Amino acid sequence: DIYKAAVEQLTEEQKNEFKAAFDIFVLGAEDGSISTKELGKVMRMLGQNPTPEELQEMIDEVDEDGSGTVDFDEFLVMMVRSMKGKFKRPTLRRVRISADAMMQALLGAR
Ligand SMILES: [Ca+2]
Repeated sequence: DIYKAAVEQLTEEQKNEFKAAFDIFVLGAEDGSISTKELGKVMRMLGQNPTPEELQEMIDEVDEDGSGTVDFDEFLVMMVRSMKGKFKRPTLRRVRISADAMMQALLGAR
């Protein structure tokens, strides 16, 4: 359930971006979920030559409810699992601390 907590942290733009990708995977599917047939076609389009066992094990790992297919909610958990600003937030903090330290040196001067 720990991966489901980070799903709610995703922005509206990230969820819409992932939905667009998911839609390409399920374009050939009648039930709106990714089966080995859809996965195999996508894998072959990307230049891969997967075996049937490879396709089944890929689906099985991200398939939480044993349906043999991947739905959008399971797809989102899979995306969050692979995403496990190092520069931006701490740098903006250090720059603010520096500007504050300069203002403190000024106002605090005798
Ligand atoms: Ca499933």
